[PDB]
Amino acid sequence: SSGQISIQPTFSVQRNLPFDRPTIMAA
Repeated sequence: SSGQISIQPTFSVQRNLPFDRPTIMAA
């Protein structure tokens, strides 16, 4: 992996916020 897994939001807009459900809760 070594990559991102979630997105830090920088603006105020209608946006589904991405996170990789697996790898995260996989611990």
